[PDB]
Amino acid sequence: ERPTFYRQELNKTIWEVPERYQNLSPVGGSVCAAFDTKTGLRVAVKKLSRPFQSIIHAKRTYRELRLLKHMKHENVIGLLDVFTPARSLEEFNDVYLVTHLMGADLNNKLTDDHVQFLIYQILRGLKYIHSADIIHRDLKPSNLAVNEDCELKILDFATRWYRAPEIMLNWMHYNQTVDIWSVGCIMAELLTGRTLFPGTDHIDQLKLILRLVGTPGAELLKKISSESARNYIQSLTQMPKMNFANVFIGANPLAVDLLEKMLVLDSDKRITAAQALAHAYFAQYHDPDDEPVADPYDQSSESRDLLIDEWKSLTYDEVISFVPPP
Ligand SMILES: CCCCCCCCO[C@@H]1O[C@H](CO)[C@@H](O)[C@H](O)[C@H]1O
Repeated sequence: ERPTFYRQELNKTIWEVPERYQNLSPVGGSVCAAFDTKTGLRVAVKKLSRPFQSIIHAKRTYRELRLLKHMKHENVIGLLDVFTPARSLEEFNDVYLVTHLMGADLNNKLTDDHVQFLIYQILRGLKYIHSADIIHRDLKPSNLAVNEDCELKILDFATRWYRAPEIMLNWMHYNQTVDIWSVGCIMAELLTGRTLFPGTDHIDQLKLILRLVGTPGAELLKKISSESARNYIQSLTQMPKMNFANVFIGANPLAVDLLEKMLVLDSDKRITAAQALAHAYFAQYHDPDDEPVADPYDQSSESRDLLIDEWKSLTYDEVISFVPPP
């Protein structure tokens, strides 16, 4: 056991990886494309930079590695391998992560069947992520990778065009439907070929949002504990909710309807990922017996305040116990 490792120097640093990984080419922690000779796959190898430099780096390293090991779903980035050239904990300084080399992202105008398929897969991945009690919080085209056949994976990996309004108001307390807002913005752009809310700053962005969805109703105003937020919102010229048919001219009426259900100011009234999958817009793709869920991901490992060496040992344990996908 223990692969044989070989050394080389790429993009201003050294890389010790198993022989199975060949033809490393920087596309960049730093990243190289590689060919995995065992599986016949092209892969992304990430060498973490400075993984244990401080308590906070070490804790982040542990958290990222645990999260990637927990994610086991077709529409979510997964961990193909993790390794270290270290033979023991005492030698343990470097961590390398291996994932599917994804060809493109959604930043790289579509037919309706195609828009349907991409948003379907986003929602299928998001159902899974949300079922693990994880909120992504930064869904945007650059965090959505696609291959040849339009098969999509949500990436972990700034523009604020996809951000839910509550995040820009620094609400804290976020519901998982922050991500549904993002999906609505992404879907809108796939339909029209333009950014739905291209604000030049946070305030401009919120003016664009209000113009579409209209100013908060009394029902939402009842849920705002911030006195100054309330005072400001009341001072606004009441604007009505635009009719979405007139913004998304010619779009599939079912798409427009789903957009109306995602792009709601009140996060409590947004459709969930699981609900959205059953929307008639996705009739050709939806299968309730093939939209799997995750076990709850334990994030407590995260309110803890430990020593560097403790985070490092906990990370080492996670490297050693890794089992590659069968
Ligand atoms: C001027 C623009 C106002 C933005 C209004 C955002 C309302 C967001 O929705 C809210 O978000 C919270 C966090 O999940 C919840 O606690 C609330 O129940 C909900 O109303």
